[PDB]
Amino acid sequence: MEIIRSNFKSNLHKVYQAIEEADFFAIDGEFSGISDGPSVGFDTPEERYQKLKKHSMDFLLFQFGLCTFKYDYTDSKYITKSFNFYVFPKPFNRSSPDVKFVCQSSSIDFLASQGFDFNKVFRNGIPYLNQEEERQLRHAKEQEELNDAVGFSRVIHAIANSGKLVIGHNMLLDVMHTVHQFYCPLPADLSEFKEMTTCVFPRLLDTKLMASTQPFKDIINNTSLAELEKRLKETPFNPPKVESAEGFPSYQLHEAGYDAYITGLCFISMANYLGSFLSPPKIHVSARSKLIEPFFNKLF
Amino acid sequence: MEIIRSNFKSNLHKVYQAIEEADFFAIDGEFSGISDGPSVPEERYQKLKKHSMDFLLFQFGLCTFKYDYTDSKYITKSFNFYVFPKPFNRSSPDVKFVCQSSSIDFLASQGFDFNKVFRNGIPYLNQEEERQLRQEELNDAVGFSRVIHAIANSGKLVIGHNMLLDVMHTVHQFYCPLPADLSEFKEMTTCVFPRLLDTKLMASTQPFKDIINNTSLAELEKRLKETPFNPPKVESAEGFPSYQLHEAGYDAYITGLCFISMANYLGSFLSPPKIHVSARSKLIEPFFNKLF
Repeated sequence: MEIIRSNFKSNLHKVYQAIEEADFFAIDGEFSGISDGPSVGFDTPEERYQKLKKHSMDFLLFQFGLCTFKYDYTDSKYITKSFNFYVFPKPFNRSSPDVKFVCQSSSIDFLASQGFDFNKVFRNGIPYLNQEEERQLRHAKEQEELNDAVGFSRVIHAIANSGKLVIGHNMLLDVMHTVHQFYCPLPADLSEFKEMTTCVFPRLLDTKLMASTQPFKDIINNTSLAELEKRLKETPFNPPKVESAEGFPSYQLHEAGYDAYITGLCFISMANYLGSFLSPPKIHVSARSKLIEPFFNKLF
Repeated sequence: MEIIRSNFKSNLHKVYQAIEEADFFAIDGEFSGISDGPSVPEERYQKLKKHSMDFLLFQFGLCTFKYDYTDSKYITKSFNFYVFPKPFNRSSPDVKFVCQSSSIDFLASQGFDFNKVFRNGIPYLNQEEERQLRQEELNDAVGFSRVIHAIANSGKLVIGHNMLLDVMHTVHQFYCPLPADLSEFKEMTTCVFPRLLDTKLMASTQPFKDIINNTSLAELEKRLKETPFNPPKVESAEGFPSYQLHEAGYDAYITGLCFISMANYLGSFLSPPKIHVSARSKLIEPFFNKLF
């Protein structure tokens, strides 16, 4: 589903429900760009975080893709619902903060070649407020515009509170943008950034990292999402039986929702392959299984 | 006319001719923002260069005015050019620009189509990139700068309203990046725009200062309809669109109409009085090349 501003309020209950029925979700986002200077080295994990927070966190995440996966046991298949949410920090009043973001020509050019509609962002973007901004901005329609101003952050709240596993692929920037924009502006120290992430994403998993770890490291040559999905269709892996839910669309031009979906199919093949190190070997391994626990909360 | 990348090369002869047959032009730009940090001393140049030049000028409105002596009326042609710095390759510079949320929101509420910029923008190259890059594929890279060069080589008067930022963005993006000294910025300005005139500055200078109370563009053109001013007789060119939502080409048009009412009012200080004053008259010389 393409979810914009005029659209957001009525589709929100479908999203909550998708989140609730799900075993896990995958996410992905498009940004207005990646780096303001260097191609981004002799840097500790904390110096890299500070270099990323300076040169990458001024760019905007303006398309959030969400794909929801639910296993049907009496059919042996996953059922998917995917969403594309277009977001823009439209200021509420002349009192609200006025965001300056950075746009990167090559990235805009890339998004355009994938058929991106910049009007869904710059005209129809869903507004949002972070934690402080919401509390700080505090008759029937007057209380409506107020609770509608938190906007897309409502969706981030539901994910965080679900507790359920959240999958991404090479998701550091995805996660930094998300917390920075919807929860709270990024702190100076990596230590406390790790504390915030835990409040927005208590269970994280990065398919690129998973694919870069044993026993996957010895089989997988390329961990790019495109090549990873291609590789996970052949032996010793098995493509999963997946189907979109009744009434929902289904799947190619790069785009958040699609990537979130492909990321999800990747995690599923990789997880199912772990079943083969059991006796007897399982063909199906849940997202809650203990085989998957050593891959959680990495992307250190 | 709405001119985008797919459409630029074929419409480029209508543009040249309109520039060549004109008496003067009016311009206006839309930017990705304006603020940076500050709000809402001679060296405003250094501030603006620090706080406003990272934003992008992505719609250039051009209005062409030709005087018809056999009718005593100006004839107009408006053009809206959407431009975007599409890199020539992953070896040439990758422009980062700043977008201002409130500015994007404002432009959205005026019906602005962002796909005209971020999908269909006309590319461009400044002085350095054009020379350093040394076939038709390359003369399409220069893109919109061809228009800027034609305006410059015409010698004719270029009008704007409160145009400092317009002219800075124009020089920056299409001629050469902004220099250190304001003096050398003026030298560059003289290459892009030999004759300049700012209707806001004109309206803030006697004898207009004693009469004009509000120099914002909408207020100015409204006051210039009533005495002692007289609205100028103006028409659109055979087969061209004509004139409402704030938008580069529209404001450029309104900017031209303001100049024309002010220029003519100056005609009233001659004996006998003239009801039409040319853009070349010495009556206007004292207002040229001033925009602070």
